[PDB]
Amino acid sequence: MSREQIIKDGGNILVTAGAGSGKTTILVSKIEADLKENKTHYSIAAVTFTNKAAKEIEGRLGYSSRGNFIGTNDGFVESEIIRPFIKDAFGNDYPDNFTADNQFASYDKGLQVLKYQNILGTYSNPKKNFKFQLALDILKKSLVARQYIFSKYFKIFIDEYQDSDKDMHNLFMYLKDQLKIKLFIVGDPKQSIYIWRGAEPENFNGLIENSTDFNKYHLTS
Amino acid sequence: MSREQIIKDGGNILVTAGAGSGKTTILVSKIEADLKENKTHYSIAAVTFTNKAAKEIEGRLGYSSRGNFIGTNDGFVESEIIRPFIKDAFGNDYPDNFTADNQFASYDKGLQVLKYQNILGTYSNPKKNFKFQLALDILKKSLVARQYIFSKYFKIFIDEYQDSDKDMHNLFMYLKDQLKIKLFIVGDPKQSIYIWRGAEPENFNGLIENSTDFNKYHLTS
Amino acid sequence: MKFSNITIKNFRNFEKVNINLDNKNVIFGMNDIGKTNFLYALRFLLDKEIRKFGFNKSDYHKHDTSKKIEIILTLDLSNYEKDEDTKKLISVVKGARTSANADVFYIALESKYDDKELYGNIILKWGSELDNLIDIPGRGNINALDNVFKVIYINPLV
Amino acid sequence: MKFSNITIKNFRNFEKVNINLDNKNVIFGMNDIGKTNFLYALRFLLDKEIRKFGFNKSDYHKHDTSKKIEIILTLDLSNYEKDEDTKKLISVVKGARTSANADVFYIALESKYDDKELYGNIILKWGSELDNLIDIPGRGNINALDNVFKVIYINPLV
Repeated sequence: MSREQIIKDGGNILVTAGAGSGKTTILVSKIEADLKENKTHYSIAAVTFTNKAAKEIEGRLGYSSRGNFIGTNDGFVESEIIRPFIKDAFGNDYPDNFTADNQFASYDKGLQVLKYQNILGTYSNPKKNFKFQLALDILKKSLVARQYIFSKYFKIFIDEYQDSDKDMHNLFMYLKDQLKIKLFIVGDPKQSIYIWRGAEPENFNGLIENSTDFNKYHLTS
Repeated sequence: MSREQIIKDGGNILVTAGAGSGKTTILVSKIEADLKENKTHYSIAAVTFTNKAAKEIEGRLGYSSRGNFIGTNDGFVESEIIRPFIKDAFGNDYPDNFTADNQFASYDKGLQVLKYQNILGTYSNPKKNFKFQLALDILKKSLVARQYIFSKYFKIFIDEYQDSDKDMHNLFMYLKDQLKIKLFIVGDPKQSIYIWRGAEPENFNGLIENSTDFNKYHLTS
Repeated sequence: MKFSNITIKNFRNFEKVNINLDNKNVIFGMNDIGKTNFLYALRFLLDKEIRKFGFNKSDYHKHDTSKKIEIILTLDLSNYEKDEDTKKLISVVKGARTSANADVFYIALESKYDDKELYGNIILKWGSELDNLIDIPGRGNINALDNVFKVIYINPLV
Repeated sequence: MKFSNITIKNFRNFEKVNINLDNKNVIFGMNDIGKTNFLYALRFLLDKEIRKFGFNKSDYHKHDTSKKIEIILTLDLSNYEKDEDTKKLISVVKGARTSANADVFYIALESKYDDKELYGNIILKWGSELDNLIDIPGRGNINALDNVFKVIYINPLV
């Protein structure tokens, strides 16, 4: 079946797989194949929505001294973009300390909380994201941030793309286009029950029905 | 003169010395004598009011692997009492992260800021201290905090005692009485020009005119 | 104040061994290989000149480098009031203790093999709770645990 | 991309020496003692099997252990676009760089002697600004700088 046409493909890929298809198995197989094939210094990043899937993938992959990021997409920005390069973009007064109750309805008040209060902000409206817009703002203001992101990873694995806001799409597409980093997207179109958290199913469907540089496969197993 | 009667005395001491007496010289001499005499694992703590004096004493003393604290009295609490033992006294929700604008006029709001905002609080009224009351509160609720403080230091050197609030006096006297730690106090009675910062000259004068377990000396050089 | 127990897993010919201790200990028997490996495990845990090197492939049980080496030592801090060694320990440890567990302390060693670099790195932790341990801090080649323990090794030969 | 300079202070027979470099370097002369100490300083800075030990009392200039040993190396990162070693360095360094200083990097070594313990501890720092350097992170016996550089030492004898 098509499960052998994926491991042999290197680049941008989609996998429109429904429930019970075995997304974890194919994701782990592709990750292991990519790591075994490549002999360079580059790494991979696997971004999920829950800590359970992150820990499952971490346990399945094993142990290595190569630095790969496995975790949630909220931890990705905090660990890679915001915490290291916040002061290089805005200034030395902006703090890199935070432990995240204090949600507001504006971006400027989010910056004010992060600075004066010294705690990561939030938004009251679930249709808009503070983390993934601040991350993209930092990426466009810091040259060393973009340099590190380009020098570090050669592929990023994304799963459950249907439950993604517009800011997540913006950041991922910025990475794909402006920084020339490959993407591996897996998602079920009919699993948008998380719409109560601001999920936008239109992004995955638009990618499926309009993308020209994406290779598309479907799994019925 | 009396400068030789101080180095030969071990215990609680006062030095009522005026301006131009040479407080730093005698303080450094006493510190060096105490360190040379003792062959145990214990250390000393030198608390000042400015970073300039702290750095001067640090430079004069030199380098050692023995852990001695030289710095400001505001850094003493943060480094030794609050940051390590805040969660052992109140709970695991209280954070040990902070980078100190957000001052208030209540004690409860200070804890609220430290917890939700994740930044150290302050007070609008300069006659009351938030740091040195929280420190004493923690010391009375954590057994491991008191154990560490007793096991760590055998003498604490305090200078410019005239510019001390009531909370500083309370904490230092708690250390002196309940924990049985020696004190070395140096201060000029007629240098309370810092009263605009809540200084209480009554404490030093009361210690001079009422203390029975304190040895008192005066320097006219 | 008092040594209590030690556990060793996947280290040389030890697979899972749990030994109760005291301050004075005598080991005897006919194996003569486990007897030396016992003292080597103690040196690795507490000696910086031995831990300064790593673990080889022969240091793993059955030479199976896919397993993790654990060495954990337990102490009793009940006589803080009457002992001065308890204070020597407590003055370097500050925060890793809790009040509910003010009488027990743990010092652990962990190693996982790196197949690409062919090296076994050793990382030390202490804590009062065995399910919550943290790295022992240090700068450069020195460790916070090196400030407490002095290990004197005596052997008539070498 | 390119080695630029190295400074050595209070190390063996070096008191204050500043040498410009390139990728390929040849050292010659009649001293024959400074020539070996130059390579030893390079090994101490970049070799983990030599830095694994400390500094003795004979490693300090004039055997005066009250002075500090400094060894600082400078690099040029101007060809990030055309070089893949610049990326190898930049992928381990993240935050220690600033955008105003995106073309220069520093790696430093510092040692101060401990008279009580008779040991010289070595602590490493990098940074883009020479007045603001921070410790290289690491766990156990391993360092973040060990992930980049591989030092191969060749000698016909030993």
